[PDB]
Amino acid sequence: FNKITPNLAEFAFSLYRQLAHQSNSTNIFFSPVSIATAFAMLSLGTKADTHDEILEGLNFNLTEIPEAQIHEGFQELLRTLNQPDSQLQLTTGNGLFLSEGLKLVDKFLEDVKKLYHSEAFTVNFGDTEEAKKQINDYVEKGTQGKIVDLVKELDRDTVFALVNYIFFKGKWERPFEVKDTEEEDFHVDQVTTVKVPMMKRLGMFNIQHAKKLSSWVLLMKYLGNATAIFFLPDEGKLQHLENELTHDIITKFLENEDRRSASLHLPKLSITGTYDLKSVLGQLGITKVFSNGADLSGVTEEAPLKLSKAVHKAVLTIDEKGTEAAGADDDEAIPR
Amino acid sequence: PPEVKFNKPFVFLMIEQNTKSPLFMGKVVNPTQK
Repeated sequence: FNKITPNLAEFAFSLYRQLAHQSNSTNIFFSPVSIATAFAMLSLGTKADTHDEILEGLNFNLTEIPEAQIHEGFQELLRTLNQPDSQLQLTTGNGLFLSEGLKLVDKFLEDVKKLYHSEAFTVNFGDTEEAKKQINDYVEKGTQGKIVDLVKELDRDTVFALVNYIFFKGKWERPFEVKDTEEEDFHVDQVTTVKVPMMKRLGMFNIQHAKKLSSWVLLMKYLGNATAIFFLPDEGKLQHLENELTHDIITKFLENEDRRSASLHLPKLSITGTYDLKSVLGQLGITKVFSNGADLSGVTEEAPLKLSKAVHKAVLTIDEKGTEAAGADDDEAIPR
Repeated sequence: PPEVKFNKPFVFLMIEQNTKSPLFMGKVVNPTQK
């Protein structure tokens, strides 16, 4: 367990709750790790309370872990993520798109290269189409066609665009047989039932009851170093579940290896999440980096910059064979 | 053998085995919705 894992998990729940409160009755999907990676990278070039709001916003605590080790945590994290088991497919990458003539701070450039395996690119944001073409392509290649046109409109004054992505392609340890997939009712709300292709398999599963969540937890094992956890809340206990999630509670689960006999019904699915995180990140405490008081002098000492837009998009596909997922971050900086 | 059925809104997590980091998280409220 990576030293910085607990925090990443607490960021996930913190962020998830903001998102579920922003839109109450819609599908959600994002990549906590991806978002955390882009912003931890960003902080490197920030200072003062601009820098601290980001680290604290990511659920980090400087009294619990020294800053040097935090980045060092990400460094190993990205390294590990990019070293999956033969049977699993998983990649994550970081590209830093810097405008032409921008006088970067030597340290920042070297820090992002070493600690975040960031690739520096030079692009002219004045040639909007060209600028877009380059970013979306880098994203598309990283997400193997899963995430296209992450950027539809790019502002001409953009000074730099921090772009991050995660690609995932895992296979079920024990997959479903297509022939068992039949259409079933999905209960959306009191008066809304809908037919959806529902996969099913009879077998031994890791199924535990979490009273503290008033939910049942299902553990699906991927071939390799991946696992998916599904939470099925008791009647009327959805909000309670979202509210009660914590890292400790989860960690305790995976600690239980007891399997049981069951007939699992899991919905084949295809959901896409597209967000502007500027608002939800504000609720987390991250505001100054988006404001006229933002301090990005760590990235450049000539002009004062600021982040104007925090774009995140993630795509999830789940079927009989396993799961494919992609996540990508687009954080754009402009003169403050 | 009991039927465990994800036919109502539910939450989930995709975890990396080694680091234990949350690669993905989502909520399904309605499959036919993306």
